[PDB]
Amino acid sequence: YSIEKLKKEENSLAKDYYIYRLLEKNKISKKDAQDLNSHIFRYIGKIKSELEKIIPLKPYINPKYAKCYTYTANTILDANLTCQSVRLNSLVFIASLNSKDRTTLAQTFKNQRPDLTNLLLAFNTSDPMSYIVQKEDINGFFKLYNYSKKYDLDLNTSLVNKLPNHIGFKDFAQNIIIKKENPKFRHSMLEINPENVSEDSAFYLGVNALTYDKTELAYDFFKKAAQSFKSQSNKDNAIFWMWLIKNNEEDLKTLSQSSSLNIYSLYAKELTNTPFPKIESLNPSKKKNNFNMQDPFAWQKINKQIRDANASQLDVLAKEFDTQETLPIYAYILERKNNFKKHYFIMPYYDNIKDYNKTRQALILAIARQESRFIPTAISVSYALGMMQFMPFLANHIGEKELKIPNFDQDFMFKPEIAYYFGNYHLNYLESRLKSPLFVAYAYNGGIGFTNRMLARNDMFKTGKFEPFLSMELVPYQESRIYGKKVLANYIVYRHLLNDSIKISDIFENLIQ
Ligand SMILES: CC(=O)N[C@H]1[C@H](OC[C@@H]2COCCO2)O[C@H](CO)[C@@H](N)[C@@H]1O
Repeated sequence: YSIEKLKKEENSLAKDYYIYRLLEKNKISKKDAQDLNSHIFRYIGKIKSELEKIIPLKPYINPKYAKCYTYTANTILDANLTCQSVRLNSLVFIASLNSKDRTTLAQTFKNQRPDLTNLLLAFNTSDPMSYIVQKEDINGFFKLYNYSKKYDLDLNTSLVNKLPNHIGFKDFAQNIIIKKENPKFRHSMLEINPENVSEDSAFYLGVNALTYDKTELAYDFFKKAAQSFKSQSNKDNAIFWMWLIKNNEEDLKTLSQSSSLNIYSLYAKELTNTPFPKIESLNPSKKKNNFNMQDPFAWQKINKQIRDANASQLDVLAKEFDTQETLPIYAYILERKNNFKKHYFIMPYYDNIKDYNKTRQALILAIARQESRFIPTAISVSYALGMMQFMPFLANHIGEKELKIPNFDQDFMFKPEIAYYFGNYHLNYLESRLKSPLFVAYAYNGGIGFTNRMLARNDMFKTGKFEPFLSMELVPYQESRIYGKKVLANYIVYRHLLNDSIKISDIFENLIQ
């Protein structure tokens, strides 16, 4: 794939990947790189920092306010009033000013921009946050939080109850609760009225409240989350907590009857002797079609059609891809087509794993389902590859140093046989150190580095009233917190389909040390 043929393909993540590959091997000339901003589906991350080593284009400042960026903290009083206010959007700039210039600018702006006045006068004190808090300036609170996480202070009921009306609130609460920072912020958020929050914010405040053993407020927070959540999975997560705290049996029933298949609905079914949910069985009789399941470009194309589709087209696509060769795609289409009400747990390219013990098959299949939905040429935003979504570094270490495959290329990860083989190899590594398939899942996504760090702490995956479920809410990376829960559900299911059932309650017992 020369830069030439790549330019003739539609903008996609596949195209990005391949451009990235030329870049990392230094095969893109400064010539080649000229018209290349335009050819890049997602100009973020390494492809951006890599292309900016060739062409450092680091504009851009708006033609109108160009004058404004010629002033510094020394000459800002020589700037017109528009320029003054523009530069005062940066708390760093404000911090850089001297105090008497802050006093002057503060008077200048008291009328029309008291937001600026409050921050200016705040930075004339030994504690800006404290000044902002006393004024109950909500916009300013968040600007200070984004400027420095290190400010921590008790907040009264009046003030905390106004914080959730700002966009910044959700991430602010998620961050400090999950990171266990800003103790005084956290303590103060116990007095947020549940009426004033919803959805994820309410859920996180439920978790907060548990950590201080305030189970009543936790319940009310979790209840409000249950009633407002958009996704059934999340709603189930919250009903679980409602139940675990108060043990109202109408809550567990509701959860056991959920259309969403997740660890909480699974657990609830097991606690109530409810039968395992229905799993669809896909066996297309037809053998193959044209489609090249090894062409990454074709996946990106067909993936776009599938997402920008309606009744008419979906049904043509479902029938087109109703073959054994294209089964992953068939399921992908069906999953969308029936609006996620049906549960699909295919086992494609089964030959490549049928000889492993059933417990290991389930783990592999569980990872692949979450990683890729078994799409062989799947590529992530970080350029992880194939069904098992290997990062290129790791794929090359295994392929070249460890397993010594002849003529190994990282694009070998697009082969089922290889994906499953390297996955098995890497899962052997992880399971041998971690034991629990939950822990393994955490480490497959976020690395064993952070997994071991988290397990070493004495407030994670130890014993306690609400364990291990609380620890699962406090996994410090969001992507990994979610990943673990989803893969664990898939694991239960696949062990079931493989005739190697386990009670999920036993998984939960062995999460405590
Ligand atoms: C193709 C893709 O982007 N997969 C990502 C996957 O996204 C979910 C996929 C998207 O494609 C359809 C199936 O689920 O999330 C994982 C983290 O949970 C990532 N490590 C995977 O790389």
